[PDB]
Amino acid sequence: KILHRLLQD
Amino acid sequence: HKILHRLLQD
Amino acid sequence: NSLALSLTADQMVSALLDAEPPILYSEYDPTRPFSEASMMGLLTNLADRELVHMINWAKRVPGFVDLTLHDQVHLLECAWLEILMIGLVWRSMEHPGKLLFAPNLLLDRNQGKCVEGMVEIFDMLLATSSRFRMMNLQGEEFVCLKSIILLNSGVYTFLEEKDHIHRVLDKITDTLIHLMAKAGLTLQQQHQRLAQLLLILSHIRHMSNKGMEHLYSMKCKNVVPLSDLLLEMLDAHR
Amino acid sequence: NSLALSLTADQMVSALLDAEPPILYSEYDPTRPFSEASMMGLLTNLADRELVHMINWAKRVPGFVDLTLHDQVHLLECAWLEILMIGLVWRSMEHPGKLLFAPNLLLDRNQGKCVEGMVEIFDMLLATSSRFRMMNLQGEEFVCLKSIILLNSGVYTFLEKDHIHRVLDKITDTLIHLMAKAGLTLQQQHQRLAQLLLILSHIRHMSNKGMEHLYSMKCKNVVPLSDLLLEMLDAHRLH
Ligand SMILES: CC/C=C\c1cc2c(cc1O)CC[C@@H]1[C@@H]2CC[C@]2(C)[C@@H](O)CC[C@@H]12
Ligand SMILES: CC/C=C\c1cc2c(cc1O)CC[C@@H]1[C@@H]2CC[C@]2(C)[C@@H](O)CC[C@@H]12
Repeated sequence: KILHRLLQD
Repeated sequence: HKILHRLLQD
Repeated sequence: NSLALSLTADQMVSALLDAEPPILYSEYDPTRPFSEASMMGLLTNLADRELVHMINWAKRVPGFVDLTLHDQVHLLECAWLEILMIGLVWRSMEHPGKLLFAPNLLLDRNQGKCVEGMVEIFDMLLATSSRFRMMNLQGEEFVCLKSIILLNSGVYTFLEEKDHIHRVLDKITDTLIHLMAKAGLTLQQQHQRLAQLLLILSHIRHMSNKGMEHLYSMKCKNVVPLSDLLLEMLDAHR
Repeated sequence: NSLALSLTADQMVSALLDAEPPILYSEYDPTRPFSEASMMGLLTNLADRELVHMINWAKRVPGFVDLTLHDQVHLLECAWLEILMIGLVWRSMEHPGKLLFAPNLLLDRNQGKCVEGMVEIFDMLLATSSRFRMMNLQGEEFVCLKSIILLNSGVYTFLEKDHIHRVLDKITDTLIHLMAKAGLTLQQQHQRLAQLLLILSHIRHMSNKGMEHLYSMKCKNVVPLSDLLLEMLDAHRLH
């Protein structure tokens, strides 16, 4: 999940 | 000639 | 001109409560278990019957008969499934976990899996129903919300009678807050509660958009025959 | 606890004003004719880049970072197109008849006819822009509505987060505070609050139509969508 990753970056 | 149309007239 | 712009807050409520449609019955036969086509036939048979009562209810919504017949048609085409759903949700408020389609058709979350694609919509309806119950939605507020959906849902997809519609929408806002002042709410709680009720209409609109797509899938796959009124009602959304 | 619940109205506005994402440019090349595919490509290219700024902005929305990651995902997955759309309409307010997707991408409705099924959504977007213009929507009210959309659109599909409702209630307080300060009477205040909140229902409508249209472009292979966009589309279910 890209979103999940972008949200913790 | 919609049914809705008629029902609203009625 | 009009007379709807000069009703008092108490007479607005009174008019709206008096305009309420009756609660209709299913012709469900509780001896015959369900299929995807039987329940669905049952649901759209009731919907069709509810629709003819809704049209006579709208005509009783103060300010409505002031609109052009063309404008009344467009507003009901836009709003019908929303109005059906807010009704269902309100009926089902005190039956946690169940949708009360009719006094004799009370369906469990799990029975929605009888129809394909139906359960995700059931869930949204049930969650809305839970929201209502949590807020302790009152009957007087309900009738306001329902009128607001009628007038609001198609207003922007139209002689600036948008302005007349907006004027009466303003009267129903006043009515809503009058009911809240009357219930002893502080100013801050009135304005917070009004916002809560109105943000749910966003979710009701979401559910109608999804329901229309489902209804359309069942139309194409000819799983159930839909009445002429339903067909035309469904055709307006594409 | 939450540093959102004790913010004042003025600190709420200020926080949300500074969180605003920048205006991005289109990679529009005005030396080739628009096709259905080329315009959809321009549109989804820009959307994908705005998405990244939106994710950054959401975390600056008071209360949003209190939530779990799974809740944050659900919320953005639910509201993203609505948020793109409300920003566009706001950008387009003082361009009557036009949609300012980017400063180098200002489109009228006839240019929307390039993509099939598009012009209908363009018309709804333009009528919303017009509505914002007749209401004289202010920047401060806009940042509050945009945040309400983020918190509210996915909240009922949490299948009770009263923390979400706490914050939504504080934004309600904030909007009324801005209306009080703007000199609106008490009844004008609640009247306007309703008018603004009722428009969020039309934005939901536009978002659902646009999601069905985007799915349709994907299913007909008119345009390659980024994996992020593909994922955002997937969170919704269509046919
Ligand atoms: C049996 C209840 C009576 C009216 C009624 C019916 C409905 C609803 C409310 C009613 O009062 C709301 C849900 C409706 C459903 C009709 C069939 C739909 C549109 C499905 O294709 C998708 C969503 C279904
Ligand atoms: C292009 C400007 C940047 C972002 C942006 C994009 C859009 C919009 C707003 C943006 O800021 C609003 C409409 C969106 C459109 C993206 C493509 C969609 C989803 C079509 O398939 C149907 C509706 C289109």
